[PDB]
Amino acid sequence: ADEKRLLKCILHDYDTAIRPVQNVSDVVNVALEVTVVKVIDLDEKEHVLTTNGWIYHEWNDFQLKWNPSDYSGLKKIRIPVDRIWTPDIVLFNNADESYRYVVDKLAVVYYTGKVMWVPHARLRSFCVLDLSRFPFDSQMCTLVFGSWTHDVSSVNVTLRNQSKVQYMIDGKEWQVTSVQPKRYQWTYNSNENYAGIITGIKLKRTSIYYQYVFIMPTVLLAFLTLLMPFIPPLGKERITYGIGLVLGCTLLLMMLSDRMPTELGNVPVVAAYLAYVFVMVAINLLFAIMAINMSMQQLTRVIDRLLFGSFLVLTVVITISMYAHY
Amino acid sequence: ADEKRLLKCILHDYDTAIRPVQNVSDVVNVALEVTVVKVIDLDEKEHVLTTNGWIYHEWNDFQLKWNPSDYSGLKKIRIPVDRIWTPDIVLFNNADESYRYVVDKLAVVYYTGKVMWVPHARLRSFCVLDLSRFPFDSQMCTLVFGSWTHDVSSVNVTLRNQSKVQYMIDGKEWQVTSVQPKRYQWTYNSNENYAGIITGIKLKRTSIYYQYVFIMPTVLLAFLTLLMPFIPPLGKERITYGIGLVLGCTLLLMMLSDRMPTELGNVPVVAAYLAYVFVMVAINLLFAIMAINMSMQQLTRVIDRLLFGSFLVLTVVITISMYAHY
Amino acid sequence: ADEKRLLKCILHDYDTAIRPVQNVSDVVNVALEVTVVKVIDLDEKEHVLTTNGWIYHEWNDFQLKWNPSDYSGLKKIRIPVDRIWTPDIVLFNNADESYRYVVDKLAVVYYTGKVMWVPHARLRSFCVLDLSRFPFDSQMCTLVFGSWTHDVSSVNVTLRNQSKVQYMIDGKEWQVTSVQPKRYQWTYNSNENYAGIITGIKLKRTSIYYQYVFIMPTVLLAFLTLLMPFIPPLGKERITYGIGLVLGCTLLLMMLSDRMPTELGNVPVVAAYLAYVFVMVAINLLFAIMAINMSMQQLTRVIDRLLFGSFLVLTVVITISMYAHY
Amino acid sequence: ADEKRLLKCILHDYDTAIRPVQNVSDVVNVALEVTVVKVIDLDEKEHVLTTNGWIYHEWNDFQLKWNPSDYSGLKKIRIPVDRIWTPDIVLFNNADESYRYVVDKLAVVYYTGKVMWVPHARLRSFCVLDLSRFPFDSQMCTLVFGSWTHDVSSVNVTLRNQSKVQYMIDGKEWQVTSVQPKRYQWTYNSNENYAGIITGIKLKRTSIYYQYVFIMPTVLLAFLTLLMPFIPPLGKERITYGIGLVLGCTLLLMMLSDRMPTELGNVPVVAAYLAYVFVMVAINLLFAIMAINMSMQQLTRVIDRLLFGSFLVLTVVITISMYAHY
Amino acid sequence: ADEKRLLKCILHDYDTAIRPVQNVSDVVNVALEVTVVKVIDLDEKEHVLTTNGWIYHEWNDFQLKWNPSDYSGLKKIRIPVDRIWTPDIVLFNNADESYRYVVDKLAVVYYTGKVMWVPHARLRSFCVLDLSRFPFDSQMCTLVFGSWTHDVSSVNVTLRNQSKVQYMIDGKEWQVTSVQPKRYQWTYNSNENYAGIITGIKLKRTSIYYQYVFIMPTVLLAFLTLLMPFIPPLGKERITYGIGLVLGCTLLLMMLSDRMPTELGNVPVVAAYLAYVFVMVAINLLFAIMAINMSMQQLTRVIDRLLFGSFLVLTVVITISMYAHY
Ligand SMILES: *[C@@H]1O[C@H](CO)[C@@H](O)[C@H](O)[C@H]1NC(C)=O
Ligand SMILES: *[C@@H]1O[C@H](CO)[C@@H](O)[C@H](O)[C@H]1NC(C)=O
Ligand SMILES: *[C@@H]1O[C@H](CO)[C@@H](O)[C@H](O)[C@H]1NC(C)=O
Ligand SMILES: *[C@@H]1O[C@H](CO)[C@@H](O)[C@H](O)[C@H]1NC(C)=O
Ligand SMILES: *[C@@H]1O[C@H](CO)[C@@H](O)[C@H](O)[C@H]1NC(C)=O
Repeated sequence: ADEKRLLKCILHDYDTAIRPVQNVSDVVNVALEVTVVKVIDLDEKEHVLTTNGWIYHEWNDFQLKWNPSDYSGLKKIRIPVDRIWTPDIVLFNNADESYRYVVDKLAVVYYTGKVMWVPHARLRSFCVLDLSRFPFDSQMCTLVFGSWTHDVSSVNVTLRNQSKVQYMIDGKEWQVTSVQPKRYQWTYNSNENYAGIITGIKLKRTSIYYQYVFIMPTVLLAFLTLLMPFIPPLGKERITYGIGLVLGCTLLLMMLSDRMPTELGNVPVVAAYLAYVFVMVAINLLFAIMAINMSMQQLTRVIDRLLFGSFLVLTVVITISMYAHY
Repeated sequence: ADEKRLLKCILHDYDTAIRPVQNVSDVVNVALEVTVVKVIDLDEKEHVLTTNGWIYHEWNDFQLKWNPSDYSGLKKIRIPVDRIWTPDIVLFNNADESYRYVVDKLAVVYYTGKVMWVPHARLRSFCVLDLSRFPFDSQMCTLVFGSWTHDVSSVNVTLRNQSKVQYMIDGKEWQVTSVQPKRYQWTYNSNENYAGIITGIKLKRTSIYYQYVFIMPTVLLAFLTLLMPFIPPLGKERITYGIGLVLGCTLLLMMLSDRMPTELGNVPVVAAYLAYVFVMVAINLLFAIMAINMSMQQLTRVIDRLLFGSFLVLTVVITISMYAHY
Repeated sequence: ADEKRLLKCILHDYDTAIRPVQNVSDVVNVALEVTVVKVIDLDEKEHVLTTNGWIYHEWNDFQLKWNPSDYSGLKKIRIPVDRIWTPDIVLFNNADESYRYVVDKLAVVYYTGKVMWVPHARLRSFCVLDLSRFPFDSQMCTLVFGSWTHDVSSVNVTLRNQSKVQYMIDGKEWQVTSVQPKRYQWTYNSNENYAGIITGIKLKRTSIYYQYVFIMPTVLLAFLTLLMPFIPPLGKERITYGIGLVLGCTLLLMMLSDRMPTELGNVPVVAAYLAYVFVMVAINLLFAIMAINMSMQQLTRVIDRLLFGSFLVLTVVITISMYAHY
Repeated sequence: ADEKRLLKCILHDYDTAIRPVQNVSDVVNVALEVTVVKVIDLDEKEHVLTTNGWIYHEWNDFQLKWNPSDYSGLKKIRIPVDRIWTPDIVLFNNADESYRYVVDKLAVVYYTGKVMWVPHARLRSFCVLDLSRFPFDSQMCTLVFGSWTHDVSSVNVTLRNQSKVQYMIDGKEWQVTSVQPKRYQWTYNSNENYAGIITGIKLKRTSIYYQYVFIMPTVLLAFLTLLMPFIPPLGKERITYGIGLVLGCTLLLMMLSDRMPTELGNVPVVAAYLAYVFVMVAINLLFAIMAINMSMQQLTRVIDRLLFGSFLVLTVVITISMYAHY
Repeated sequence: ADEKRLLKCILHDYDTAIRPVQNVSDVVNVALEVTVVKVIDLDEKEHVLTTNGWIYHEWNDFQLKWNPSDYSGLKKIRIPVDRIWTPDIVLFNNADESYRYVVDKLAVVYYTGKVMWVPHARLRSFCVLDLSRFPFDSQMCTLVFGSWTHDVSSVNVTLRNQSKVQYMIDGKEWQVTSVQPKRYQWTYNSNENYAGIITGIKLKRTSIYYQYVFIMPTVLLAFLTLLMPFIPPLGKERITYGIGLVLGCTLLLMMLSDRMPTELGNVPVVAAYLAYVFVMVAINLLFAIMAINMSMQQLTRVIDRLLFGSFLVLTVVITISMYAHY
C-alpha cells in the first residue's frame, strides 16, 4: 500500500533523540494547550488536584516532509511517538512518582511537517489553597507545563493564541471556571532559562455536604449553649448539661479535625466558630459553678440575664459575620 | 507445521501502525460490545464503578487474507495483538492512571479477514449518581468506549445489532440490569468527529446494611425524642435526657458523615431525617428549659400534650413519606 | 557445553505463539492443580480472598523432543517461558488489575516432551460468602482456573487424578480445609465452550478477636439492660441510665458497622442481637417514662417485675439460640 | 580499552538460561547471607515485617574465567545481571505481589570465576507472632530464602560459615537482635528437595506509645471502678457514675479494637485486663442497683466494704501479675 | 544533519556497562548536589519525608570527546542515559520499593567530556525524628546519596564546592531551611569503602492545626478540672461532672492516639499534659468521692480550697513550662 511507502521512506534513518533543527542556532516552537474535561477532586488533605484532560502538543518537525502528489494525497498520517522525536514536557508541580498518559500511542503528522500529539491524561497537580473561608471558599489551582531538560535555546514552549477561549464545568462540588493561560519563564543557575506555560482554573466550592456536617451542628450547639443560662442552678442539672455540651463539642471537634487538613496556614471560619462555641461552653460552666458556689446571695437571675444578653448579641454578630462570608 | 507457514507468510512485512485500508478514503468498521460478568462495587465516595467484563472487538483486516485450501483448512488462527494492528479504543471516562487488560495476549483471526479480540478487563468507570434517595435509590451508570486518536474518517465504532439482548445480575447489594447500548458522537474542534459507543447499566440498591446502620437508629432516636415530653420537668432528668439525645444523634451524624460522600449534590433522605430529629431534640430542649424556667404557672402539661401531638402527627407524616420513598 | 547444544537445536525455529499440535484437529491437554501453602486473608469488606500457592501446569509439547543418548543423558532441562509456548490460563474470578506471578522465570522440560511450569503466585480471588452466622461461620471459597482465549477445541484443561489428596492449614483465624477439585465447563455464545477447573477450600472461622470485640460487650449491655428495671423511678436516675445504654449501644453499633461489610446479603446474628438489645433499651425507656409519668398509681413494682420476667425469659431464649449457633 | 576486550571475549556466546556446570551431574553452590540494616516496621494487623537489607549472593560461574596477565591485571570486573546467569532465589514467605530489588544493576565477577551480587532490597516478609504479652512482648520473625525452580540437584543454597557474626539494631520501638542463620530443607512431592536458608531476628518491643495509650487509661479506669463503692446509694449519682465507666471503657475498648489485629490467636493481657475492668463495672453496677433496690435494710455499708476489700485484693493480684509480665 | 554525525561517531561502539577510565587504576569523580524545590510532607506515622527536587549529577566521560570545529560548533549535545554510561547512585535510606525519576530521558554532554544529568525526582527518605516537643518541634532530616555497587576505587562521590549556597522554603507547615552538605564515608566488610554525600534539611513546624486540635482542648479541659472543686458535694452533680471530664479526656486521648505515631521514642509534651489532666481528673474524683463519703465532718470547704490552691499553682507551673517550650 501507499501508506507503508512514505512511512518507510521518511523513517529510514530517523533518530528519536536528535532535536529537529536545520541550523544549530535554531529552536523548535512547541505549542501547548491543556484542556480540562473533568475536575475529579481537590484533596486538600494532601494538597493535590486530580483532574482529567488532554494536553495539545503541536510542533514543527522538518524531517517529516513530503508532497502529497507522490503518494496520491494522504496529507494526514499517524505515527506512534515511540518512533519519532517528542519534546520532554512534563508538569512542573507533579504530585505522583512518574508522569504517564492514558493514551499516548498515536500522533498526527501533516504534509507540512507540523505534528499534533494530544495525549489524554489524568493529572495530579500540586496547587496552593488557603482555607480561610472553609467551606464557602473560592479557589484557584494552577497547572504548570514545561521542559526540564531542553532550555529556551533548544525548545520554545508557546501558548496558542488562535483559541483564546474560556470554558466552565458545572460540578456538584466545584463550579469550575477557567482562566486564560499565560507564559512564565523559570530560570536555572541565572544563565539557562527554562520556559513553561501556566494555566489557572478558578474553583468555587458549592457544597451541601460540609454545610450539613459542620455548619448546622455547630450553630445548633451554639443555640443550646445560649439556651443554657435559663436553667436554674438549684436543681443540679446545669453542670451535667454543660458537660454534655463539652462532650458534644468534643465530638464535633473530632469530626472537624478528621476532615480539616494538617497542611494548614490559617484557621477556617467553621473551626473558629467551633472554638468560640467551645470556649463559650467553658465560660458558661464557670458562671454556673460560681452561681451554685455562692448559692449556699440568691439574686443570681440578673447575672444570668445579662450573660444571656451579652452572649445573644455577640452570637448574632458572629453568625451574621459568617453569613456575610457566605 | 502448516500453522507456522501462513503466520510467516501474512506477517512477512506487516507493520503494526498502518491503518488497514485498501483505499485512502476508507474506514475500518470496529464492532464493539461490552458485556459485564460481575459488577464489583459502586464507590460513591469517589464516584467510581468497579466492574469486571469483556469488551468484544471485531474489525476487518484485509491484509490478513488467505484461502484454507492452500493450508488444508485452518480457518481459525490465533495471533497476539503485539504483532498485528489493533484499534486504540479506550474508556472515555476512565477512573485510573492507565487502561490495562486482564488478558490481552491472543486474538482470533479468520480466513475472511475479520478479527475478534475479546480482552477481559476490570473497568473503573466514572458515572454520575444523584443520592436524593439514599439508600433506597435506583441508579444508572454509563460506560463509554471510543477512540481518542482515530477520528470517524479513520475508524468507525459500531454497535453490533445481531445481538440485541439484555441481561441481569442478582447481586446482594445491586440488582443490576442492563440497557440496550447506543452510539453517541462526540465532536472535536467542531470539525473532527470522534465517535463512540455508550452502554448504560441500571443499578438498584437492595441493601440491608445501610438500613440497619442508618434507618433504624434514626427512627428509634426519633421515637425516644417523641417519648421525651412525658417526663415531668420538676425532677431534673429531662435536660440530661435531651443532652443524651444530642450526643447520640451527634454519634449517628458522625456515622452518616463517615459514610456519606463529600461529592454530594443533594442531601439524602436519611440525612434530612437525621437533621430533622436533631433539630427536634433542639426544640424539645428549648421547651424543657422554658418549662423548668417558669416552673419557679404549673399548668405546663397541656403545653407538653399539644407539643407531643404536633410532633406525633408531623413525625408520622415524615416517616410515611420516607416509607413511600421505599 | 552439551546443555547449549540441544537448547540451540530445538529452539532454532520455535515460535512462541504457535499452538503445539501435529494435526489441526488436535488439542493439548494442560493438567492443572492449584495448591495453597498459606491462606493470607479473607477480606469480606471487599469480598476478596488473598492466598499464596503454586499452580501446577503440565502440558505436552511435541516440538521439544529429543533422545538423551545424543546428549549423554540430560533428561531434565530448564527453559524460561518467554522462549517457549505457554497456555494462557488465568483466574476466572480475579480480583486485581492484572494477573502476575511471584516466580515465572523457569519451566522444566523432559525428554518425552511433557513440560512442567509451577509458577508460585499470590492469588486474590472473588468468592461468595454469606454472613448469616458471623462470626461463628463455616465458609467455602472457590478458585476457578481456565483459559479465556483458547476454547476446548484448542486446549483442554484437565485435573490430575493421580494425586487425589486433601490437605489442611491450621491458622489462628481460619481452620482451612481443602475440597477435591472438579471440572466445570463454561459456554460462550452457546457454541464455543471454555473449560476450566474449580477448586473449593472450606474456611472455618475460629476467632477470639471478634468474640471479645463484639459478643461480650453486646451480652454485657444486655445484662445491664436486664438490670435496669430494678431501679426505682422516683429518684431520677433511670432515664440517664437508659440514655447511657443508648449511647453505649450506639458506640457498639458504630464498632460493628465499621467492621461489618457493606456487601451484605443477610444480617449477622451479632447485628441482630445488638439491634434486639438496642430496641430493648428503647422499650425499657418507654416503660420508665410511663412509670414516672403516672408516678404523680404507686403500685408500679409488679409491672417492672413482669417486665423483668418477660425480658429474662426471652433473653435466655435468644442467648441460648446464639450459643446453639456456636 | 582493555575492559571492553574481556567483556566481549567471555560474553561472545553466553546464554543467560544455561546452568553453569561442566558436568551434567554437578551443582552450583550459591552462598547466601541476608543482612538487615534497618527493621522498618512490624505490621501485626497484616502479619508483615517490612525491613531493609542486602542479601549477599556468591556463586561460582566457571564460564567467566580468565587470567589477569593477558589483560594487565583487572581481577575485578562489573557486569549487569541481565547479561549473565543468576540463580532464581526468592523469599519463601514473600508478602507482596512480586519480588523486586532496590539496586540490581551490577554484579562483581572475579578472575577465579566467583561472582558476588549483593542486591539491596526492601523485604516484606510474613512471620508468625503470638500476642499473648502485648505490648510487653519479645518476638522472633524469620526470613526464608531459597529457590522455587532449581532443586538440590541443580543449585545448592549454602550459608557462609566464614562470617558467623551477630549484630543488633537499637530502634526506639524494637530492640532488634539477630540469630545465627541455619539451613532447613523443604521437600517437593517427597522426591525432589528444595533447599533454603532461614534467618531469625529476635524483636523486642520497648514502647512508650502503647503503654501511654492502653496501659494507663485501663489502670486508671480500674482505679475509678475501685473508688466507686464508697459512693452512698441514696443520692442517685452511683448509677450515672457506673454508666460513665461503661461508656469510657467502651471508648477504650474501641481504641484497643482499632489497634489490636483481627489475625489473633490469644487475647492480649491488656485486652484481658480491659475485659476484667469492664465486667468489674458490670458487677459493681449490679451491686449498686441491688443496694438502691432494697434501700426502700439500711445496713448496706458492710456489703460495700467487703466488696471493696475483694476488688482491692484481686485488683492488686491482677496488677502485680501484669507488672510481673513487664 | 551534523547532529546525527557525531552521535553515530562517538556511539559506534559504546558499551553502557564499561566504567569510563583510561587506566585501570583510575576512578571517575561524580559530582552530586541535591536541591529541594518543595518539601511535600513529613509523615511521622511512618517516619518518611516526601519531597520534590532535582539531584545534579556531573561526571567526566572521556570516551565522549570531540572538537567543535569538525562539527561547526555544537558544544552541547543531548543523549538519553539509556545509551551512555551512568553511575548507579541511589538513596541510602530509600523508603519505597524502587528508585524512579520523574524525568530521566535526557543528559547534557559537553565537548570537554563532562556530562550533566539532572534528573528531577520525588524522594521518599527515612529520617530520624524525636517528638519530645510535639508540635512545637524543630527538626532535621537527612538525605544520603551514594553508590551501593561501585566502591571508592571505582567511582568517587564528590560534593561541589563551587556553589556553597543555602536556601529556604516558607511552607505553611514547615519553615524549611537547608544545611551545607558534607561527605561521610561508609565502610563495607572493613576493607571496601562505599562513599556518599549527606544533606541535612532543618525543618521547623509552624502549625496552627495541631495547636487548635490538641493544645486548646487540653488546656480547656484542664480549666474545667480546675473549676471542678468549687462544686458543693451535697447535690450529686460533682461525680457526673468528673465522669464527663473522664469521657471528654478519653475522647481527646483517642484524638491524640490517632494522630501520635506508634514509632515513638519519648512522650510528647501534649501527651504528657493530657496524661496530667487525666490523672488530675482521677485525683479530683477521689477527693469528691471521699468528701461525699464522710458528708454523712461538714468542714469540707477548706480541703477543697487547699486542693484548688495546689492544683492552681502546679497547673500554672506546668502551663508556663509548656509556654516556655513554645
Ligand atoms: C518563544 O516564542 C515567543 C512567542 O512570542 C517569543 O516571544 C520568544 O522570543 C521565543 N523565544 C525564543 C525565540 O527564544
Ligand atoms: C459508521 O457506521 C454506521 C453504521 O450504521 C453508519 O451509519 C455511519 O455512516 C458510519 N460512519 C462513516 C461511514 O463515516
Ligand atoms: C478433555 O479431557 C477430559 C478428560 O477426561 C475428556 O473427558 C474430554 O473429552 C476432553 N475434551 C476434549 C477432548 O475436547
Ligand atoms: C550442599 O552444601 C552442603 C554444605 O555442607 C552439603 O552438606 C550438602 O551435601 C550439599 N548438597 C548437595 C551436594 O547436594
Ligand atoms: C575523592 O575526592 C575527594 C575530593 O577532595 C578526595 O579528597 C578523595 O581523596 C577522593 N577519593 C579517591 C581519589 O579515592
